[PDB]
Amino acid sequence: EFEERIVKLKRISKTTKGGRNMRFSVLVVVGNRKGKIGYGIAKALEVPNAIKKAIKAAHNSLHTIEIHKGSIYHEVIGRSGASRVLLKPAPQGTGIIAGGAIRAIIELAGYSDIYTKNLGRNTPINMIHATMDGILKQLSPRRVAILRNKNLNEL
RNA sequence: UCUGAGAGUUUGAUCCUGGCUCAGGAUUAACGCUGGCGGCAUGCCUAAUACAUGCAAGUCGAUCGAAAGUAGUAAU
Ligand SMILES: [Mg+2]
Ligand SMILES: [Mg+2]
Ligand SMILES: [Mg+2]
Repeated sequence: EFEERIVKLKRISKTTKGGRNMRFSVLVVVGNRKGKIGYGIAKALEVPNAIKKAIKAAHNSLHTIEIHKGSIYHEVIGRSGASRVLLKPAPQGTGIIAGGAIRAIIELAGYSDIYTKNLGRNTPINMIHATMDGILKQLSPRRVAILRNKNLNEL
């Protein structure tokens, strides 16, 4: 049940020797709402073929996501170009306080409570890039234990 | 135990810098349309401009002389 939601449908065009070749570009986010989420951008002469190719690309590149108590473990800033997205842990109940492309990514990943603010640009591809970068740099409290030789997070 | 939502807009199309505008609240508010009632609260932001008229700090005869009024033949 990998649900998918369009996050942007732009109208790109090149110029030839007379006229304008117009192709639709779609940005689809696919997520199983259990820890797997990917993004795919595709271009085609028509929306249906563009959507099919974008979903195919998105399903080809699926990253693995870990959730802690339904939220994000530690506050993180994802950077991608000039877009910086701040994610902050939230108590169980606030809901997803995100909006736009980031909100779509968080819902499709599985996370519930999440504090976000877009501190940079409003271009959907870079915000999604920043969101995925922020979520992928996250450190579990068990990897640092193997690293720092602590006691499975114990004080 | 706190705790943050974005979008539109330069270009044939894209990214960035960057300004403008909008989605939310708020007031000692005014205007247009309309208009039934009740519980709370507010009500010259301007000319510290000029003001009719009527009210807004008096009280004690158990401090004191006198006066006045009513009863009383008078004293009282
Ligand atoms: Mg020619
Ligand atoms: Mg234009
Ligand atoms: Mg507004």
